[PDB]
Amino acid sequence: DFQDELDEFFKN
Amino acid sequence: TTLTQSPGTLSLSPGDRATLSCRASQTIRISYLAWYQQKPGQAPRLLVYGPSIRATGIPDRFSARGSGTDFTLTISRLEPEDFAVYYCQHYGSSPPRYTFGQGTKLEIKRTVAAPSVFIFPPSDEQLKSGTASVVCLLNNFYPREAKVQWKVDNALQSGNSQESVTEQDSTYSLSSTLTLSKADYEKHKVYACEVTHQGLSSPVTKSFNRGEC
Amino acid sequence: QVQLVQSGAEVKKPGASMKVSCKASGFTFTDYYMHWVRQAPRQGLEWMGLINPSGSGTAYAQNFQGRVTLARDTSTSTLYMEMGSLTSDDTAVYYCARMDSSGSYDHWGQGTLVTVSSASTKGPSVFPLAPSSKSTSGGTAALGCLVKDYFPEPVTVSWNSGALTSGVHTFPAVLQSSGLYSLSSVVTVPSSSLGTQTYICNVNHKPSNTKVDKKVEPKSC
Ligand SMILES: [Cl-]
Ligand SMILES: [Mg+2]
Ligand SMILES: [Mg+2]
Ligand SMILES: [Mg+2]
Ligand SMILES: [Mg+2]
Ligand SMILES: [Mg+2]
Ligand SMILES: [Mg+2]
Ligand SMILES: [Mg+2]
Ligand SMILES: [Mg+2]
Ligand SMILES: [Mg+2]
Repeated sequence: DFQDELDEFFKN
Repeated sequence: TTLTQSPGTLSLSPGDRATLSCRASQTIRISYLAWYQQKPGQAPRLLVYGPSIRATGIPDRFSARGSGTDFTLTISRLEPEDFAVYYCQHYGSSPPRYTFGQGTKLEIKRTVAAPSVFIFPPSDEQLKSGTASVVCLLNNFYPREAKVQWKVDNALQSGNSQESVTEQDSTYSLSSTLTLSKADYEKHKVYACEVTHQGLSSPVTKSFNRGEC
Repeated sequence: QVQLVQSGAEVKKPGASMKVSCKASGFTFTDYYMHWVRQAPRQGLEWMGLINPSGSGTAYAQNFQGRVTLARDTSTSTLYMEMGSLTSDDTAVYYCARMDSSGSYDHWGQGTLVTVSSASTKGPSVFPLAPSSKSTSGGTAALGCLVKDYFPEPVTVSWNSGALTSGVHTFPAVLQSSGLYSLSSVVTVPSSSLGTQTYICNVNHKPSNTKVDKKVEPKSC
């Protein structure tokens, strides 16, 4: 989960 | 968001149930809170994260819980290897941020033990180099808190002493080194450390006379 | 069998820059966010930053933004951290940490001591802590070695080439005013051992390429 959150931050 | 752990030092006995507290400056979700163990000279080890999810191979005696600003790590039965420093850690993803509590030391509870107070006059090898270190040694005492007051010709001496406290028998030892130029050392006669500790009804003073005792 | 093998200890002058590395093996490096955490002497953990698995994205602690750069080398499975304008406050063990998908750090490197000081490498002077009646308390005596004025950390101290472990306690080093470290290595012994047992502290200081041995003999006081 949190890895996907960071992924989402860095994609933005 | 900052994390503040309490107590700073928790003193328990093996087999006890330990609860360590982590206090967030504002509400956080337990899923973004992790707990780490660190023994001296070792890297931290993840114990538990989120709603009491134990890290791989972390025994079932470790759990975590809490909500709002109040979170706890529980060790339901302390093993000797569990006496260590514990850190909570909080993380957020937008923006990516991590923060740690300042750490709680889990110390072995034991009876008050007065230190043996030993004093070591400067060695001649050091005096030959132009310096004099006097070492006051407080041996096998508990609890950790101790005060060393250096005295030179019965004056309160300061500015040039440092102490080292060991890690936690389960007692502590403390060395205090008073370091002088040889010239300064030779200007006075009586060197003493006066020690204050819970197990001492009155301050203990150990002294020597330069060149003698 | 996750391995995070960090580069060796570093000594730095103030205002210098440092580059620390962490070589990963035993896992798919490019699947993991990697983090850097530091711990100053007898202080707590402090986050510095993370880098995403591709190396394209980083995020730094606010206290390190501007002075820290994170990189990773997919070809060598190596995490790097570069930090500039070093001050003595940056003296710390620096840890790489692998982030589990939960966001917690499931595996850590062994750490990299970075010492930032205007002090120069110097071997220790080793002075006997000469046991006497003043270091004797009813059956128990203490002796030791004062391992003084060395830089940087660490020193390794043994007694009698390792044969003596009972009663040995090497204290945590203290940083002196001079910028040099000093420690005391103490042996609690039976008072009966004074003058019959030989006590030699063996001090290795790899950074200065120095070795010291000091036989510790009693004083009469
Ligand atoms: Cl949160
Ligand atoms: Mg999206
Ligand atoms: Mg120790
Ligand atoms: Mg380097
Ligand atoms: Mg990925
Ligand atoms: Mg693992
Ligand atoms: Mg000196
Ligand atoms: Mg050391
Ligand atoms: Mg050697
Ligand atoms: Mg030798």
